[PDB]
Amino acid sequence: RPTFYRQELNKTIWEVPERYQNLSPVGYGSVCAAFDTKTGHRVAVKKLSRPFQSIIHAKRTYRELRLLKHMKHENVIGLLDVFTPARSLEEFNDVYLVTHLMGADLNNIVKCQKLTDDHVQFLIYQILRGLKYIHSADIIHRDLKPSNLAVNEDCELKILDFGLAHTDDEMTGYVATRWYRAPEIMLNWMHYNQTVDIWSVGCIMAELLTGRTLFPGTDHIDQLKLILRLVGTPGAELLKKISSESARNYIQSLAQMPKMNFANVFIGANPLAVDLLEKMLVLDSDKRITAAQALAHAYFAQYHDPDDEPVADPYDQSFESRDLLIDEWKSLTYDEVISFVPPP
Ligand SMILES: COC(=O)[C@@H](C)c1cc(OC)ccn1
Ligand SMILES: [Cl-]
Ligand SMILES: [Cl-]
Ligand SMILES: [Cl-]
Ligand SMILES: [Cl-]
Ligand SMILES: [Cl-]
Ligand SMILES: [Mg+2]
Repeated sequence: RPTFYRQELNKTIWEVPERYQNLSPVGYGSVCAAFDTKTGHRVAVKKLSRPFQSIIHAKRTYRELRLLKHMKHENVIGLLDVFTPARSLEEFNDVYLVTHLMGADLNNIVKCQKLTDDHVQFLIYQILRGLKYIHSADIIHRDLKPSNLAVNEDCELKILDFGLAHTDDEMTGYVATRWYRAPEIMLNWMHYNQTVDIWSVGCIMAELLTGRTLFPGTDHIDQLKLILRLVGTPGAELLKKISSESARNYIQSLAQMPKMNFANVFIGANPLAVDLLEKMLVLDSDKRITAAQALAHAYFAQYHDPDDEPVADPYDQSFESRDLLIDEWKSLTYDEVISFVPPP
């Protein structure tokens, strides 16, 4: 066990190992920037807020720790360390998570840069490379958007901030929290799956090509109208897959519209980029291109290497259907803190 030291920083007590120095507040938890003397990295240290206050919160704490401990890929955020100052389960209360300190996100470049087609190729390639890995473990990210993508000076990218299961108020009105969501999840049409993440990638790629949000709806219904104008209204085949009779009735109340010509929407774009967008932005999720298929599309010919696009170790999510008491979720979390082994 390392030696810990205590300090109060902005109304919060932080008790951390001596290896972490020069803690400075930066913003579910409070976060400090620090220098990690063991690795030489600048890190983000997050102290979880009330991690075990309810059954729901305790299970969410376990879910987050399990997911971060599993992710080991160049294009996905990983876990550098996890610690508690507690010496036993009896006194266990606080959980701290340590990751690489990230600088700019894809907003801090999409708004502030001139991107060549080569830049778009490399950024989208890296998102899809990380997504192939994520999806191979049967994980769905659910919240892909520019603020959840970290990018450095060399245009290298990492996916972060996995969806841990966003509120009703957060999805309401003219908000970026909804502009990247697939229509079947935005309107609760059907049980969703990993194909929702590919819709999000299409929305991101379009914005890198044009500099503008693809579907900036003022509310759920306005956003659906923008979507259907581009991709067309559904046919009977997709309508059969929508579970709610009212939702089907609402859709059938709209006048039918054909899919638009994407070359006349994304004026001047690389024809191979236009082709890939038509394969991602498909209303019926069953018919969208997958991450593994998209990596082999000709748009990425200069970056695709099928011997350097790895998959994940199997990920057991059976805990998600398990019913446990607060202290049982807490004990499982404690076991995962104690068993952590750092990366090389
Ligand atoms: C059974 O199939 C349908 O009802 C399809 C042809 C349909 C889709 C609509 O999307 C606006 C509106 C009206 N009718
Ligand atoms: Cl230490
Ligand atoms: Cl990382
Ligand atoms: Cl503690
Ligand atoms: Cl965003
Ligand atoms: Cl009509
Ligand atoms: Mg975020």
